[PDB]
Amino acid sequence: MKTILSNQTVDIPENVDITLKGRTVIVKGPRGTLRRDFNHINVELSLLGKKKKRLRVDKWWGNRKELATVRTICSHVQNMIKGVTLGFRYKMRSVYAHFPINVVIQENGSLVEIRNFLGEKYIRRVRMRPGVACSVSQAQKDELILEGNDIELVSNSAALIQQATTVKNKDIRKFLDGIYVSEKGTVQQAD
Amino acid sequence: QVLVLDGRGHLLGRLAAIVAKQVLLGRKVVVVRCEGINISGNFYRNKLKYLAFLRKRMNTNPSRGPYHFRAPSRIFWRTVRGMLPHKTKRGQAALDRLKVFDGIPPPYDKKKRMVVPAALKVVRLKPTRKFAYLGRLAHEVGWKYQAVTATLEEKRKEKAKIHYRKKKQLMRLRKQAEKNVEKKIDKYTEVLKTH
Amino acid sequence: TFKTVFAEHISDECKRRFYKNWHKSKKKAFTKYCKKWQDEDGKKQLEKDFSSMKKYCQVIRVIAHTQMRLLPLRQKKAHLMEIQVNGGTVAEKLDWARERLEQQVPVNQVFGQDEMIDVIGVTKGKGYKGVTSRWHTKKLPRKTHRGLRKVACIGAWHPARVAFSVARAGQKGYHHRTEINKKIYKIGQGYLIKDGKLIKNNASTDYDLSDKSINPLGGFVHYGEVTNDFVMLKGCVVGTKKRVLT
Amino acid sequence: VFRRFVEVGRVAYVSFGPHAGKLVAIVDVIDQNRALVDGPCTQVRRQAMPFKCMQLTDFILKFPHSAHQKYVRQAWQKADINTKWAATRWAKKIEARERKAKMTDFDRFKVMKAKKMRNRIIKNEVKKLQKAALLKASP
RNA sequence: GAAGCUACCAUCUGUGGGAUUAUGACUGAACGCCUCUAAGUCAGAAUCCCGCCCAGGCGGAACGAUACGGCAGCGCCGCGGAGCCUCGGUUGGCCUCGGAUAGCCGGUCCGGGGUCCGGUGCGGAGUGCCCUUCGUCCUGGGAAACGGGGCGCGGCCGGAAAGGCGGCCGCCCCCUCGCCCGUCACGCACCGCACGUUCGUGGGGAACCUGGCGCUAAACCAUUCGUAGACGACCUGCUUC
RNA sequence: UAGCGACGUCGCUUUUUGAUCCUUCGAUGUCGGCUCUUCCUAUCAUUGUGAAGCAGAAUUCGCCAAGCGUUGGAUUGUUC
RNA sequence: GCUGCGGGAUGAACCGAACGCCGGGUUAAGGCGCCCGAUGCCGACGCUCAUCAGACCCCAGAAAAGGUGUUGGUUGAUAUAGACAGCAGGACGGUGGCCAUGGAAGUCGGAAUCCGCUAAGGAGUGUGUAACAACUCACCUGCCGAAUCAACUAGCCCUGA
Ligand SMILES: [Mg+2]
Ligand SMILES: [Mg+2]
Ligand SMILES: [Mg+2]
Ligand SMILES: [Mg+2]
Ligand SMILES: [Mg+2]
Ligand SMILES: [Mg+2]
Ligand SMILES: [Mg+2]
Ligand SMILES: [Mg+2]
Ligand SMILES: [Mg+2]
Ligand SMILES: [Mg+2]
Ligand SMILES: [Mg+2]
Ligand SMILES: [Mg+2]
Ligand SMILES: [Mg+2]
Ligand SMILES: [Mg+2]
Ligand SMILES: [Mg+2]
Ligand SMILES: [Mg+2]
Ligand SMILES: [Mg+2]
Ligand SMILES: [Mg+2]
Ligand SMILES: [Mg+2]
Repeated sequence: MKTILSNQTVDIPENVDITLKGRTVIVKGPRGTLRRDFNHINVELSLLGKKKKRLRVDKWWGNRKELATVRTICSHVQNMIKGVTLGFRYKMRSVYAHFPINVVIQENGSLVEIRNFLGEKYIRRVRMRPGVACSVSQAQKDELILEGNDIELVSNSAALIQQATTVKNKDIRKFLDGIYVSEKGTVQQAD
Repeated sequence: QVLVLDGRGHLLGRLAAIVAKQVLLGRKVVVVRCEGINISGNFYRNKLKYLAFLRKRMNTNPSRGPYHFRAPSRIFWRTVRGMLPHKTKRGQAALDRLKVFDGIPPPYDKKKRMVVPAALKVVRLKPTRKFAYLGRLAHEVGWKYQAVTATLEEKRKEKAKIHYRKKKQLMRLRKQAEKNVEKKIDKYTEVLKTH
Repeated sequence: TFKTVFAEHISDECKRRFYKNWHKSKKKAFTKYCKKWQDEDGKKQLEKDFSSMKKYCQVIRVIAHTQMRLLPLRQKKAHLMEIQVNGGTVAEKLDWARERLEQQVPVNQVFGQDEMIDVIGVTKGKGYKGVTSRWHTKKLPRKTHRGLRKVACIGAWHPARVAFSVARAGQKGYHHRTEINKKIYKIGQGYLIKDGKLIKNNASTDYDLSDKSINPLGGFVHYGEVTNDFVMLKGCVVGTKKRVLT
Repeated sequence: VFRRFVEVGRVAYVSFGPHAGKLVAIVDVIDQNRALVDGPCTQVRRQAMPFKCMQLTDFILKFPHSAHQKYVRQAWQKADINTKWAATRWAKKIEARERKAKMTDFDRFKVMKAKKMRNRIIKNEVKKLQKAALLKASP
């Protein structure tokens, strides 16, 4: 119905800094930096506040799907702020059948090698994303921890792991086996 | 004489309409950077329509019949063929006058390239509609020369930067010369008569 | 092709390749080109070509030919081959080629034993043969008037043409064909100089250990008396006897 | 980015239409496409004109919402839009385009001879300055 | 039973990259939550396209030889003179990727950020440049220290995607009018009239007289050949060692 | 409502048959078989998937999908 | 048929319009991105994304049915005597009610259907164990905070194809 401006409001804490050269958002913080492009949306991104860091995501007339799109920018900016302050940690417990799933890492935690794989002899290799570090958890059986900054990269790597571990050509109501994403959270707790 | 047209950011049918109108009058028009001509609609749909165009072929003999070009310059040349009366010796002379090039030749590196405002993507499309690249389509279907053309394009872009820095240095020198004095007697007349 | 730079001393077999009638020709090829080699002022305009060759080219192919005097054939014409050097950078490929101009290339230098190397050539000459011998279609029975070795139906009515996939009377053989993935067994030299007065020592393996040559007892049928390097290939190789293969 | 928006009380140029080359002031927006405009001292009557027909400028006024012609005129003459509008480069550009449209043949002859003399003196000075640049770069 | 043809009746070989469909997903609103979707990403196959493999276009390259004999004939540069045919223009503009919810220019600092201008674009194609110059003579005011043209000379390659004009140094015979304003007098003033002015020493073919520098062959037939052949076509030999 | 689905009802195709006679009566050679090429999908199998009353095996129902296969025979002139 | 011409690309019947040979102007039927004459109007208002878009009487393709895909429209219901969502807590006693019997103890069934505590419990919306049990919902309440929900209807597009 050609609705006049819809604006979303983002508060940015003092621990991080933001810089926009247009629709490109570059957020620098304690756990690295992260930059993204919003070139394909055409929504105004303004900031205000002398060391107060109040971001506004403002869209004029548009349509209903574009008024839906203007909140997506605010949500991904919130996700980038959470990833640059705390980071993303995904915990994956290996729900295993009679055959266990032996998981090792090869190249700095960026190459997850899966063996014994529902009894299949084929050793499987999964190459992760540039910017995500994986590890095998201690004091817990067959837990796989994926730590990183970008939620899209971390969760796409976890999706590649949970789709690499897939029961094929059988019933998947029985044979509940695979490496599923158990817990989603942050690296630094109590925040 | 010659009309050297840029191909970046133009739409296929709009640019083909303007070129096919201006080539029947006699102005020798050359469309350069043909790999950058955009096509509105979804890119999956554009390659589906081009796959259907490939599926169209004569069954009794495929050679004697439809000739399906994969290069984007020849794609635009077939697009202007379908709009000119090419079975007659008016559209045949118009296709002889028309030249098309993927990438940029050296004389068109030398000369200045025009941009048609009525055929532009920004002018003719709402900015939330999907589009396509004819070079992306041509590399995805058939035309195996995207990497060589992109390498030569980056080379001539570096050449264009190293020419533009020299031209901008000369323009700063001539505006220093205009900042200097003993020229204003003609300049008052020029300001009173449209500087 | 950017530019082609030949060598200086070009052999008579290459000159027989460049000419058609060697008898009627006055044998005048490459006189001015050898004059360009001899001239010192022509050398600076020749080494400038290699300095341009290092800068503007990526694929370098080296022309080589064969020595026909070491064969029992009768052709006496060499065969020129562009061979793409797939080495490192253009600079050291050009340095390798200029170092090895006017030189011989054995088979042990590039090829080796137990290597899986494809063969390219031209098939046998069977001539203008018929349909059942070309396309191997089924014969018609005995009761058929107007032929037995024919395709009996070509097309339907509504396509009022002949389809290009219909088996018809094509010429059998003398076609360019490539066969892939053939293993080399033995690359062996033969007929070395007179320290040992004449060594045969071919097809003499670790378990044979006898005096034997390349050729069979009585020479090769329709080829001759092989006295050179030879590649011992697996299976069946496209072509007749006495035929050029790459 | 977005230095100018439409507003109750903003002067705006008109490029297309029978009122071309004239300023108006936007009183209020009707519905998304047309806005009621008014000009007290710019020879244009209070009516509704489209946004793509008009052209936004950078000067603002202080109107009440849907005020009368008297209050529009008083806010106009308090803001002094005419002298301040002549004192910008934009009106100089439009006036120069009008002068180039209103040239005659003798004026074009004078412009061409002054153009030759200026471009010759500029070319000689550019040559002298690049000669001095080479003389500086030679040590 | 030789040679030769032939048999899944003997024997050898048959080869991988991309975007994606179905589908499963990620982040994520609409719709506080959810969601594979509305924008954006991931995996994804006998399907598709290409690689490999075949014949290579009224398609283009690089190189060689480029007509003796006794006269001859043929190339490159610069030529002055004449003639037939064909068709078109009446200045060429020597160039930054990119963006349109963004972008141009200038500039201390370590390609980047801060700062300064301009912006329905004037560092602009509603543009810029030699240009609306018919020429000459005489004499004066501005600007001009590069001169300003080249049969020019020696060097550089810029330019590799289909390249030939442009820039620098040193000389050469001159110009101090290579230009803007003022004075003077002339050139056809062809007496009202069209196709006039242009890149034209326009494109190519056949010849005319002359200077300089060079060139001295190759196909096709005939004969032979068999690795090929219906005929043509294709691969081949020929020397006086 | 995994798979089915009456009583009713809306469609698609010309692989059957029927209806009409529009062309063909100074003739379009009228069944079946053999050989051979090409196309469609409403998929029998294979590749990749979704759902079951899918424990495995074996099946059944759907999607993308026509690239490649889709036999040897006794009977009948047979189509069948 | 006996009849040309301009449009419908092509046409016997469609729409205009009927014909001596020509010059100028105007128009119908139609059309104005290029073929192909003419919108190269600084045309106006909105609708539509379709991985099988759509594009003009006869005329050359399609239905019943469906869509939390958007766009209007109608009829209602809620909400500061703080709703819809979201998260969290409670969800009893009479009574293991009554007809049944292998069990029905809100959950296969037939009938019925009330009261107390209440802030609230329906002789109970579903899942489950064969039952008895556990879970959730109606209903009530804790935090948040002001707009929200339901059923029809017809325009485009999609599935049906
Ligand atoms: Mg099974
Ligand atoms: Mg033979
Ligand atoms: Mg018979
Ligand atoms: Mg999907
Ligand atoms: Mg009839
Ligand atoms: Mg009949
Ligand atoms: Mg007949
Ligand atoms: Mg017939
Ligand atoms: Mg007949
Ligand atoms: Mg098939
Ligand atoms: Mg009548
Ligand atoms: Mg008609
Ligand atoms: Mg029609
Ligand atoms: Mg008329
Ligand atoms: Mg009309
Ligand atoms: Mg027209
Ligand atoms: Mg019909
Ligand atoms: Mg609806
Ligand atoms: Mg439809």
